[PDB]
Amino acid sequence: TYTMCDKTKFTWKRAPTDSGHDTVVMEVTFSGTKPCRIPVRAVAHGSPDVNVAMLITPNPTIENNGGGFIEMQLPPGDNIIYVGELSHQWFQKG
Amino acid sequence: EIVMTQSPATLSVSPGERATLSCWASQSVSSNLAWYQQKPGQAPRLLIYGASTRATGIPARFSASGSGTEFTLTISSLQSEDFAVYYCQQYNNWPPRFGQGTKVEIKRTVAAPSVFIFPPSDEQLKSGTASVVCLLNNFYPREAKVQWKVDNALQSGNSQESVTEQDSKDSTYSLSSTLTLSKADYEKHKVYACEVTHQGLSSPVTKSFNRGE
Amino acid sequence: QVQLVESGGGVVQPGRSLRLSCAASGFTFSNYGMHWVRQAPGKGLDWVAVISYDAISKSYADSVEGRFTISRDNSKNTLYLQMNSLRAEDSAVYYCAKSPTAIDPPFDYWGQGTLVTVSSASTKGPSVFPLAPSSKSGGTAALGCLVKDYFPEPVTVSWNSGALTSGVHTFPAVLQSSGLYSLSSVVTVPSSSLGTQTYICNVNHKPSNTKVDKRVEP
Ligand code: NA
Ligand code: NA
Repeated sequence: TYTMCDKTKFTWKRAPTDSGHDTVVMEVTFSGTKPCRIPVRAVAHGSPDVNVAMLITPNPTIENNGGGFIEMQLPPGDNIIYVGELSHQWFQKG
Repeated sequence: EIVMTQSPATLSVSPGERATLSCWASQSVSSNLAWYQQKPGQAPRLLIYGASTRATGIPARFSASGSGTEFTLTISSLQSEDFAVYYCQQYNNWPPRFGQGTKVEIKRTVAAPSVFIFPPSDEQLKSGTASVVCLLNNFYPREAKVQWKVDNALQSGNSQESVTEQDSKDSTYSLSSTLTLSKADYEKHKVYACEVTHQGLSSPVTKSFNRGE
Repeated sequence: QVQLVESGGGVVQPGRSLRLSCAASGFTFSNYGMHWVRQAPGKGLDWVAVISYDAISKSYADSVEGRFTISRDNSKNTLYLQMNSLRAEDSAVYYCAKSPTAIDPPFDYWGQGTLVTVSSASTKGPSVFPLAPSSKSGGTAALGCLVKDYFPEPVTVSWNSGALTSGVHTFPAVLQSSGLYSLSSVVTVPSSSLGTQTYICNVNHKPSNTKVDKRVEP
């Protein structure tokens, strides 16, 4: 029911980091029109067509006042997390 | 939804002076506030986005500021092309919402209208209807009152009015008003008069004609 | 470079349907959100709908939700607005508006707009009558043309085929109780010119294919 957040208006509030409990966590700041559903994905390097972000937060959103937290699992190897156009490389251990 | 209010509704300033326009949001819209200019008969144009950033090709005499619930647009040294309608728009929250606009008009001295009256043409009269046209030419300010009298009786409900945009050359307005009678009713009366009240007239001005004469 | 051309406007009867389109050129259409904004005659700007660059996201103003559908063809660089169940209060100039980003406002470029008139009235060309100059209209005489009982808007007027522009006032039309419009157009000229120069108003009503030139004589 929400539109997708404008993919040009994200920056990192807390960059991708290890959560302890075998997941990857991150926070984003969004400066555009709210509320909206956060477009999030990830790819294995050299495999741009296949999303590999397995979302633990399955419907991340920016609300009128809050939102921005994303948790995912990723496969081992060199990955890139995208939140809209915002990216961050994430190497995942086996 | 967010209610956007602009103040004042109309602003009269002389050329070269500064115009300050206000925009109010019913709740905070951070800095996601835009300003648009719209000239008569044209599409709007983006002036300001992000509350204070000038859009491309916008000259430097336009500046804006604000965040949260109060925003102002300032035009320094008004040039004749700057006179137009200005709208704010919040785009912090769906649905994006325009304010109702602020008309910026050229302020000048008081100018009384020139009044002209036009009887119905003979071509219209053979069609069964009769329109009498009153013209108020080149007056300021915009407020003017026109009363129709037929054989000295004040008319009501049979006339419509229209006002031009401010003249770019002399900053005046003009007004046309049409009185419409059936041909039969038109031929039952003699004196058709247009009575004009306006701030530059010491007392109301009547222009009239006698049907046939 | 950037251009947005709307089309599809016109008269439509209440309860029926209209599709507007907007053809884009001069920019990579498929990278940007597109919006529809509307403006009723003499009123303020009124946001209608948005569609994201990739058509995945749409949102509508409440006054049109469930009746309008926005869509886009990115291989044809075209934006559409499908309008169902039209009401008189939907009558407006409709603008397509480009976003500088993927979906959000503001609106960095605007089309010229297309006029939607929701009405039962039949198209009709105006009758053009002369507003003759007289003494009742010092060195100045007023004359003009009365452009009466036409539908729909717009009509254009010129004087002497565009050669007489100074001192000309063409007023906004008034909508009469009949559902037809009337407008007048006037010129002030030196009163000594009446006896030498011809004054002829040119009235063009594209909707009904009417073209009229009335000579206005004293
Ligand atoms: Na957004
Ligand atoms: Na709006």
